Amino acid sequence: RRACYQKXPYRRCRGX
Amino acid sequence: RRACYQKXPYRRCRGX
Amino acid sequence: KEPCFREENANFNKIFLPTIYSIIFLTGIVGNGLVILVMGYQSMTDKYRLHLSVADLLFVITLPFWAVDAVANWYFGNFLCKAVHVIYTVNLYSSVWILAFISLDRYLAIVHATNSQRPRKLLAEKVVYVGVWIPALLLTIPDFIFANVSEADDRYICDRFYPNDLWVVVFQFQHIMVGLILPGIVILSCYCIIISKLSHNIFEMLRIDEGLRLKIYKDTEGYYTIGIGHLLTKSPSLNAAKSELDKAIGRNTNGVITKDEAEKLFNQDVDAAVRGILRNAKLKPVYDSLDAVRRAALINMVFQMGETGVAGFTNSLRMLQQKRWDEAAVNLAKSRWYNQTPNRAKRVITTFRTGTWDAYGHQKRKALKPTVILILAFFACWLPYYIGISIDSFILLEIIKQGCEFENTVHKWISITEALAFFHCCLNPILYA
Amino acid sequence: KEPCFREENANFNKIFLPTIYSIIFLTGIVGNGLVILVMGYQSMTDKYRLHLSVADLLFVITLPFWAVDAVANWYFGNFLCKAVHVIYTVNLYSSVWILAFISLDRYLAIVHATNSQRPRKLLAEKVVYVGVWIPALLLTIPDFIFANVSEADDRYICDRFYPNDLWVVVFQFQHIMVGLILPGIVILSCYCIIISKLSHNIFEMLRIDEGLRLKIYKDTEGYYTIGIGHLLTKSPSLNAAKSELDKAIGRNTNGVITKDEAEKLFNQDVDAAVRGILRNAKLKPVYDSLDAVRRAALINMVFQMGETGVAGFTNSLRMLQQKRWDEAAVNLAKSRWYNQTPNRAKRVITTFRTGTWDAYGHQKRKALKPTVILILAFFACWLPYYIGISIDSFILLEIIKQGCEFENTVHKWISITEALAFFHCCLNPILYA
Repeated sequence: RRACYQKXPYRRCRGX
Repeated sequence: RRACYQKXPYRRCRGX
Repeated sequence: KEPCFREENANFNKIFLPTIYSIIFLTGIVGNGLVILVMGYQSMTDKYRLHLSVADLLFVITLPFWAVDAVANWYFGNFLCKAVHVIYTVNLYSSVWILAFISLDRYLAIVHATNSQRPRKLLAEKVVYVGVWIPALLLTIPDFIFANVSEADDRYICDRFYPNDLWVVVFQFQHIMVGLILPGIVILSCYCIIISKLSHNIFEMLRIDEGLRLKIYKDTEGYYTIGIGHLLTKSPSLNAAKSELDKAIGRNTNGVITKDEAEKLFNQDVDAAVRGILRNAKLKPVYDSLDAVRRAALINMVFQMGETGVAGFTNSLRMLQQKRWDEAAVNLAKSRWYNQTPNRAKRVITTFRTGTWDAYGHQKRKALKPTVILILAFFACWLPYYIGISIDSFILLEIIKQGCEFENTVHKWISITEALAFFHCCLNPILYA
Repeated sequence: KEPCFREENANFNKIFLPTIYSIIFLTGIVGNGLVILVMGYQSMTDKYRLHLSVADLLFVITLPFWAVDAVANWYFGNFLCKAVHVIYTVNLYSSVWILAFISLDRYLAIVHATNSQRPRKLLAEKVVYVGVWIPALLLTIPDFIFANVSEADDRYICDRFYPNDLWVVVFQFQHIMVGLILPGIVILSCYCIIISKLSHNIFEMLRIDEGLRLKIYKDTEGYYTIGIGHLLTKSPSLNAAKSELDKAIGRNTNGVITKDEAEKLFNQDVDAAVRGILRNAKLKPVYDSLDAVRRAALINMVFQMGETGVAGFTNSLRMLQQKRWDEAAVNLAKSRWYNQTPNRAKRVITTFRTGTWDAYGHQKRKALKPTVILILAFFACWLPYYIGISIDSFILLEIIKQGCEFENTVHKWISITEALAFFHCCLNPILYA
């Protein structure tokens, strides 16, 4: 997955 | 000032 | 605001993706491979496709990893995790930008045909490395940094993990920009200038054959005419001919016009002629099969003898359509057209045979049709993804807030459409058909 | 992490900025104004500067507002607040991109001189609107949206206030990209291709005068020579001449070489010759004052008679330096050089007089020197700002964390350097000197 990141305590990815 | 914005309860500008 | 949760889909990860990744790999690994051993050992536009096919090859051999990642786990350590994302970044940047160079190559070959043999060589032999690869390679830097293996849900995963949303939105914007928007603008610019040159070439052609007349002229039948064979009036009056010319150009000429004006007027007569051809059961199919230069050939003939006239060459037409040039030229070589105006005919025929402007430098044909299909096909492949990630970034910015069903649906579209995009590898080999 | 606080500086806001804004306004409002009434009423490169000067004018008349904002308050309502930011966005985008078009104009005039009179016209008369203004205008959209008046500290202020850092970093990145990086790449590309053409022109010049020899040749003095007047050996041996040529080209010729190779070898001999000129009290100043085409003239003479030889034309040289062409041509017209090789001399002299390639199409001079100074000057102006805002965005991303003294120092640099940048308005008028 190409667009992951840290949002506060969360890990997200942008999908794709 | 060209680069102002909202950070939480704060107003910032990037300077310039 | 807790993040929107999306479910992982088994059938998607377990059946759909591995299927696609395999089909693409097979048809890819062979297709580009054959292009590399054939075209590599044993034409500028091919040179670029050599590169292109090396860029796609390097990608396809990465797919097996992508597939076993999809179904099972990431078994392959952290160096190969980085290498997988690196290669991807190189491919999608190099792959499109090589197309741009092809488009510039055409711009040079066509707009500046008289002498651009030099700068076309340096673009192919030198610049391509300074403007496509190196910059592609330098753009992988972030992949080396942020591509890492992570343990998640009793398995390993290989993701790009950036520091925060600030990073992500910027690079996702860089991705769009460098990935379509920029190279797109280059391509479209090249296209625009060429079609402008293509129609000016027609103008120069009929200039030789039919002749440019900058003053009102009484032809052998007593009709008043100006420019390139543009009849003003059949009426006896000089003053009528004078009165039409003004209405045609829009000012008060005194029966003379300029070079610019003759051409604007000629372009209008090309337009009308071409509309006639597209609306003619006989001529439409033939005109559609032909290239830029041979279209010009047919348009010449129409101009001289009107479209019914040209539609009469039943046999020669059927040969043209079927691409049997020399047979088309020998038939036409014996006609009433050939005896009545033999030098014009011969040039127009040579044009039909060669597909070049040798009758107006020798044996120098440069084709567009295969290139235009490659590029359009390439963008059709990627366009859905990019619409996808746009909307995704519009969500990130909060331009569009629509809850989790929307956000999650957009994520789903991106996965499908990313996977389907990978078919861009094969377009290159297949098009050799 | 509470935000870093910076103090507002009175002397800066109250004295420094209003001073600068005024000087720029005066020298600007008149300078561009004169350019608009002179050049506007009563050459392609001027056409672009007409545009440029309209883009800068529209900006300068915005400065009085900027100034009274700096010292006192924003008295002028919300429509004029938007208009102030809009105009700014238009100017800084149009202003640089018009320069790019100038650079493309030169690329066309020089690399494709034989026939690019057409596409140069459409670039100036048509494309400029589709590729510079409209896109400049569409980029102001955000200014219309986010430029608003805010009440702060018993006064009014006119700032762009975006929703959040995500927005800000992206547009600040778009700003860098569209503002320097992209148009920069266009410009540099144009530059690179031209100097390549400039040196090939020299090669074609000595091709006519000194002659191209693709086979080893024994000249009238018995010396073995190849290419464009490149002496291989003075020795009697054919085998020595054969042995040098190989060492020069790097392969086993049999005493013949190709066109590409002759030129590579010629370029080396140009290099050496030019280094000689730069290291010669007499020739350096003269060569430096001359243009691209006239440099070629001087280089020709050196090639023939060696730099001491050429340095002997005391009088003619001093005229060349002083730009009194015809007097330079009449002196040189009577010399031992002229009698011994009169046709070469006359062409080389015509070149010195006209500054064109008429001795090799007529009266067609196209100058670079004024353009190169305009562009370099323009970027020197803006470069400090852009280094400024880069570092600022590296801070935003958290690539560099260094506390508030650093952050605040960077903000200070940006204010100074933004203000100093506005001197780009006047460069255009001044350079008419």
